Amino acid sequence: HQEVPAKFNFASDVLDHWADMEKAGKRPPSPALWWVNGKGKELMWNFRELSENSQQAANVLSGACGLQRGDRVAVVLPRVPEWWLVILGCIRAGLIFMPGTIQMKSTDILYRLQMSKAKAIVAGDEVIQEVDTVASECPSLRIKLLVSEKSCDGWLNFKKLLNEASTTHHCVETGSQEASAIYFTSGTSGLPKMAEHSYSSLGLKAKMDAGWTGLQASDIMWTISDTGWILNILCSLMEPWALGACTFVHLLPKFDPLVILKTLSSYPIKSMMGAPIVYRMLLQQDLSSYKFPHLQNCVTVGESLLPETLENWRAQTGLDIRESYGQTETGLTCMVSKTMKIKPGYMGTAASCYDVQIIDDKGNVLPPGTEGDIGIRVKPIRPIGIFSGYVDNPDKTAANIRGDFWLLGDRGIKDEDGYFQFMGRADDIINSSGYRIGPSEVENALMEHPAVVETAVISSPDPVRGEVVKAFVVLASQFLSHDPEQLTKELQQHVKSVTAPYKYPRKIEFVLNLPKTVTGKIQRAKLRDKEWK
Ligand SMILES: CC(C)Cc1ccc([C@H](C)C(=O)O)cc1
Repeated sequence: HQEVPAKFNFASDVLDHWADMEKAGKRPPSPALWWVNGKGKELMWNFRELSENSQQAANVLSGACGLQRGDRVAVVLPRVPEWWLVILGCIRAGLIFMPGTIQMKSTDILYRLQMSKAKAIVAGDEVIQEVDTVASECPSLRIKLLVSEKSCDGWLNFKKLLNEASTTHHCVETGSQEASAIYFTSGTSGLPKMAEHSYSSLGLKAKMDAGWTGLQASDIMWTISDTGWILNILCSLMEPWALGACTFVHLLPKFDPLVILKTLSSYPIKSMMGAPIVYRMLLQQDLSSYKFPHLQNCVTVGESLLPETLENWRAQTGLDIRESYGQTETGLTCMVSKTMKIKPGYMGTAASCYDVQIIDDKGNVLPPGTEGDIGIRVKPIRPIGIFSGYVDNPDKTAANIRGDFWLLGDRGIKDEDGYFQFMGRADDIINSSGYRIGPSEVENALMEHPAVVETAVISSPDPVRGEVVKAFVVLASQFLSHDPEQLTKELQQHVKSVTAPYKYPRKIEFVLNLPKTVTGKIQRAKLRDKEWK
């Protein structure tokens, strides 16, 4: 059981507080969301406007579209203000939001809509055609909202409908444990499962963690995230808005480091968060021309921060990078908070709620200096912030609980001051550049190509990028004498076309055999260890 209030809602209990402060004069109109596209277009909302505009959103969803409390809404949008508006709208109307990346292809979308039985989808120009290819095969799908300068035949015009909606919406009295969002998350085999989070697991947690990033009421944070990542909800949205701070969003259509750098230099961003890869790319640029004295807090998550990266960032910029850790299922688990001593190679100590420990094969807590499995105590009291379980899959929610602990699937060592040292995934999940990729997803993709009679996909160290997807392939006999550079390029594009590109094998190595079990199952462990020295 849990020690929460009966009811909770981030929109009413947190965001509307900051709005009411402005309305009542107790605070000046303070910036809440500052958006830019990099082509001279910018837009900005104070908290009051954000409230009003997001009520319009909830009216559009529950009014004009008649979506009902508990209905599941897929959201597939680029970095545009409407995403933040749609998410707030869902929270207000009691609608379950299910973000996914705009990189998604049509099969990805079919899987997700069918498994979730989504009643609606909010999408942008990038994925309209892909949705439309498979939409008819999704019986539950009743509402298609498009966010776009163009109108389209079969899709409701979201922007038009928002302008017509009323700026008053009565927030649903949502329960603490009531489903708020479903994030699809990759597994060690098979296809993505549905991680369910409550109104309190996200919102209340985020309110209790408010400030962990060093951010403060009158500052600006720039989280750099794919809108389909849980990072975007916890860091880009809830963290700053729990504090009354401003959140910065750049469209960043092309993930260009020079663009990131100009933006840091040109705008008064005080805190920035982003996956390690971002900092590594920025260090390859000319930091001395593009300076940013205003920047105080740099945080990082979704990958192991290398001591080399940390050290250089210090050298070049005079700032520390503070590492943080977690997963879709647990949210912010560990971190180096602002006032903590930094220890290179360590990701910090337990987040406030959580009692985190290295546990053994039986489920018992281990001493410092001993490698084991990183876990969070969840019995008898599940702490605020833990998710509600995998949807329709109590079995697989259970398979991750050992004794009184939720297992994260990560190995680690804890030091004398309680700092965790990440020691690798215990299973086959791969972590590239902030994305979390299941191998069966990439393997299936390859297997649709006729040159691939057999394949096995693992993680692999790149000395520039970090952890990158590698594919071992077994070529059909009738492909052996091909140019391996071109074949590889071909195979890569094949993946880029059939599922989201972020999971495309950045390395491919051809072989005649693949090690297996004496039962037939492929030995990815054996291939990973050889790869990682
Ligand atoms: C605080 C938050 C960013 C924790 C966190 C860290 C990593 C992940 C990965 C990318 C996943 O998708 O499982 C999710 C959430």
